[PDB]
Amino acid sequence: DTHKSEIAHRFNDLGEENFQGLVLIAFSQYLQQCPFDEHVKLVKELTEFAKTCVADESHAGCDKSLHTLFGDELCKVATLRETYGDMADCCEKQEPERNECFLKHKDDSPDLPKLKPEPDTLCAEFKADEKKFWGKYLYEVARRHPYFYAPELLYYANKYNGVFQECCQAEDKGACLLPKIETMREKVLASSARQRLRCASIQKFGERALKAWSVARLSQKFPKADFTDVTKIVTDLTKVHKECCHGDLLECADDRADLAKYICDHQDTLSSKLKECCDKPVLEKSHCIAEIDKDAVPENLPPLTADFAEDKEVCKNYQEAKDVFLGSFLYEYSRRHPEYAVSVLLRLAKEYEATLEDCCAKEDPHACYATVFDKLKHLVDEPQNLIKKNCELFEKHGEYGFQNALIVRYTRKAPQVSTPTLVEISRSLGKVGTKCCAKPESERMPCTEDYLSLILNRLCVLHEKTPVSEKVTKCCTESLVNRRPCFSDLTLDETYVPKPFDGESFTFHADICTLPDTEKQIKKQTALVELLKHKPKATDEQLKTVMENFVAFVDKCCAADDKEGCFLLEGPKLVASTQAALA
Ligand SMILES: O=C(O)c1cc(I)cc(I)c1O
Ligand SMILES: O=C(O)c1cc(I)cc(I)c1O
Ligand SMILES: O=C(O)c1cc(I)cc(I)c1O
Ligand SMILES: O=C(O)c1cc(I)cc(I)c1O
Ligand SMILES: O=C(O)c1cc(I)cc(I)c1O
Ligand SMILES: O=C(O)c1cc(I)cc(I)c1O
Repeated sequence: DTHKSEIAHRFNDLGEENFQGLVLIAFSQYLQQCPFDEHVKLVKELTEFAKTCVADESHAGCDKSLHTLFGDELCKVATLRETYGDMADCCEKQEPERNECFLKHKDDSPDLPKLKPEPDTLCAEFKADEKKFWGKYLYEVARRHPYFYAPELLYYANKYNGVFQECCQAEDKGACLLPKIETMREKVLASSARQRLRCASIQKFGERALKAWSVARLSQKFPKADFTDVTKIVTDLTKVHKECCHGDLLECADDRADLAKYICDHQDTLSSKLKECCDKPVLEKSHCIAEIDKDAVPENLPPLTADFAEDKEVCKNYQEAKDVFLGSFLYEYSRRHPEYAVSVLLRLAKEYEATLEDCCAKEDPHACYATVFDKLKHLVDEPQNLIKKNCELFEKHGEYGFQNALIVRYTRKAPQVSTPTLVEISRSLGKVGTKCCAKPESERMPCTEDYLSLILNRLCVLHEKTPVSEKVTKCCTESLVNRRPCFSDLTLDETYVPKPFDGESFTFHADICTLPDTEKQIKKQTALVELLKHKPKATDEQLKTVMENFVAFVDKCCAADDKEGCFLLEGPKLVASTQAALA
């Protein structure tokens, strides 16, 4: 829904508080390096102009696009050419391409401090100015995660203030805040990863890909809903996601608020779980609906074969209404199977598609696809088998050893990838074992597939920035729903030529001794990646042996009276024993 004067329309619809937040988020994601108070000045300016348009729409500029108003306001700043050399040229053009320049200049790995929460500090800041405190959270998160879902960011910022309203009056503040903050952080990072993937899917694969994921996903949430209604909500949600992924943040939030009201209006025909969401204020209500659990499979549904294998008009429908037919298949399969990962359901519908494209060209099509459902079942078996093998490994070795196995796997599959990225990604992938291996059957397939999709998407995002591996290129571009199976099926990349051991290639030193154990591990895991890059054909055993000798070497030297001496002296011995082990 567009008005002639969009600034007024969205300020009217959103209220000042949320309008300002979204403006601040917008400024923070387009210009991730600029100071807080710079953006804050621009937000206040925009709010005033918003007000004048609400009072009088005929007044000059009020009919401007929001892109125009936002971008002009960003291009107030005199020199940030120094900060954005590649993007200082953005202010040199206009809509719609000035916006597209901003968009392409978002940094997925900004050079920004992992900020340590400091309780006394943050509590003081809360007291001085809690509005500034809320805004600061928006700016710090939005600048680090420039595709963060803007209306959920407001939700999290209200929750963050909530933690401080509670905790900063307690006798012990650290003990109060900290566990709430680490808990919230994990949810925030999860949200950031989900939205990064939604935007990546829109960007690389078209909104149709997101549309498909959401038909499957919503059919599991709202299985008693009819297909008309699931389609109407997916259309609306897809528009919201596309808005937020394109920086149309005020539209994004206004449209998500309307959808929330639509869903709560129809709660009786969607899910009984919505009762818990539907009396909440707007951001909370949207959050709660977005997080809703899967509903019970409705009773007495027909066999799938009726509409998709028996009916004489199968090939007719595929032909004359392809996307509605395949959407229908996704809804009907999804509503019958909440224990299916959404990615598995999308793979079933892809193979069903391929089966008709093949069969509907035959003299007797039904003879050809009669058994399609019988055949689909391997798409369920394959992941269940992979889950069972990998949780066994996790169970026998724990998270660290599991991350080590994964480092070994991914360095073999993509040895061209930067050592920090192989380590970051491998570590992330290993956490699926803690997250998911102890879940029951109802939930273990969705937990693993969802979580692995998020992490492989991070890899794809990093790989797109500087392409190095032909195989990773393949798995990241071939097909979104086959991404995970693609990465799982990559083998050791023999195209890669190791660069030899020069002698003393990677050297541990005394500064390692004083690091927190997490950091010590990462140093060892980096050592491991580097070993594999020199000896890309090393066996599992040889890698186990060298890693044990690494662990022994650091433990021993960090215990020495003279630590650096130990390193310098015992270094060569380790090099020699290693060389003789890798022969
Ligand atoms: O930081 C402030 O002082 C501030 C003030 C206002 I008024 C609105 C937002 I968002 C802010 O961040
Ligand atoms: O994103 C963070 O790193 C983060 C940092 C702090 I301090 C508090 C919360 I909640 C966070 O999510
Ligand atoms: O992802 C959302 O933001 C979302 C928002 C609403 I409102 C409803 C559903 I289902 C969602 O998935
Ligand atoms: O490594 C995999 O290929 C893998 C795939 C699936 I699906 C589940 C788990 I746990 C895994 O470890
Ligand atoms: O502990 C493991 O399960 C493990 C497995 C492999 I494969 C390689 C290394 I180094 C390991 O530490
Ligand atoms: O929640 C989503 O809408 C979502 C969308 C895609 I595309 C992939 C994953 I994992 C998701 O969780």
